[PDB]
Amino acid sequence: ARRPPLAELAALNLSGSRL
Amino acid sequence: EEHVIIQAEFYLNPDQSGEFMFDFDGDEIFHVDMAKKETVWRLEEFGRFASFEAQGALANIAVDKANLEIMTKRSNYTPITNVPPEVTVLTNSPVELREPNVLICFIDKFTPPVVNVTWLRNGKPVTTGVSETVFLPREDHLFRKFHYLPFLPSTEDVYDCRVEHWGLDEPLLKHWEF
Amino acid sequence: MGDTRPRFLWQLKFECHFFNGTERVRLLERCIYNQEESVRFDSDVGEYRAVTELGRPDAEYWNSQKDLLEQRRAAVDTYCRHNYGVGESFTVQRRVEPKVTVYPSKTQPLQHHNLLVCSVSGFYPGSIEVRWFRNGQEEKAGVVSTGLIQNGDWTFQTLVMLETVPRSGEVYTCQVEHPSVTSPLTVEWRA
Repeated sequence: ARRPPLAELAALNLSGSRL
Repeated sequence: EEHVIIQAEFYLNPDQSGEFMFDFDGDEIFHVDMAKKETVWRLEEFGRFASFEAQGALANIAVDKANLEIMTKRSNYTPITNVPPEVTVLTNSPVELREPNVLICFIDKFTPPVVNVTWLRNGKPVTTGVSETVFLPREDHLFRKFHYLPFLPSTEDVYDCRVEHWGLDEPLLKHWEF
Repeated sequence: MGDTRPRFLWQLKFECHFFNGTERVRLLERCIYNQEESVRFDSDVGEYRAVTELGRPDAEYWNSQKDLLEQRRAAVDTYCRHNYGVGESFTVQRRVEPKVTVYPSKTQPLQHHNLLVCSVSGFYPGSIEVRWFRNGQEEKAGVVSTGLIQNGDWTFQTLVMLETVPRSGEVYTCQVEHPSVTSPLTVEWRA
C-alpha cells in the first residue's frame, strides 16, 4: 500500500454492552 | 475557505445493511464495499493519491450493529418514521440529438436508506450502462442518492425514473423527454 | 416493498470542520438514532454531552474514561489535520474548468425566443459567479437560475436564464468567474 493512509476514528461502544 | 470532511456510517435492522463512507463538502471520497471488504474510491484517481485500510471500517460496522441493538431496546423499540424522497431527473450537459449524454435521477431527503429505483425507456426497464452511488448523508440525517443512465438523445424515446420507498403511497415516476 | 416490518437505524457522523486551511479545526462527533441525534462530542467542549435523554447513559459512561476523552481531544490532530494533509491535493485543491454554452429558449410556445440560457457544467469546486450582459452592460432584471446542482461525481452544473426581448444587432454575453481560471470565461450571443 505505497500511498499515505486516510485514518478512521473508531466507534465506541454504548453504555449497556460487552462485544 | 471553510471545508468539512465527514466519516459517516449506518447500520439498519432488520435489513442488516450497513454503510461506511467519507464525504468531502457533500461529495463521496470512498466507501467500503461490505460484501467484498474493499475500499471503493468514488473516482479511480483518488487511489493514486491515498490509501484506506478497510479492516477498521469493518470493525466500526460491528460496533455500530451492537450499538443499534442497545439503542433499539433503550428506546422501547421505537421505529423510524419514513420520510419519502423528493425525485428530480436531469441531464449532465445540454441535450443535443444523438450526442452522448447522461440522465441523472436525483433522490433526496429520505429515510430509511432503502429505495427501489428503475430506469424505464418507453415504459420498459433498462439495465444497459446504469450505475448508482451509495447513500450520501445530509445534515438533517436523511439521505441523498444518484442513479445514472448514459443515453443517446432522440425524438423516439421518452424516459422515466421509477422510485419506490416506504414513505410513498405508490411508485413515484419522474418523466423526461427531449 | 411487501416487507413492511419496522426499521431501526443507527448512524454515526465524525465531522472535521476546517477554517483557513488547518489553522482552526473543530471535530464534532454525532450519534443518531432513527432521525434524532442522541449524543455529541464537540472538540470546543472536550467532553460528551447528551443531546436527548436517550443519550445521557452514553455521555456519562464515556466521560468517566479520561483516557478515552484524551484521545478524542487529540483527534483534532491525529484524525482531522492528518486526513486533511492526506486528502488536500485531490479535494481542497481540485480544479475542473466549466464548459459554458448559450442557447435560446422560450417561456412558452412562441414564434420568437425570449429566453437566453447560460449553461455552465462540469465544474469543481461549486463556488461560481455567472453574469449576463447586454452590449457590455450587466443585466440584473429578468434573471432566474437552477442554483448550484451537485452531479454526484465531483462536478457541478448550473443554468442561468435571462428573459429578454432580443433586437437584431444586440450582443448578449454570459460571463463566468470560477477558481479554475484566472480571467473570466465569456460566451457571446448575437440576436
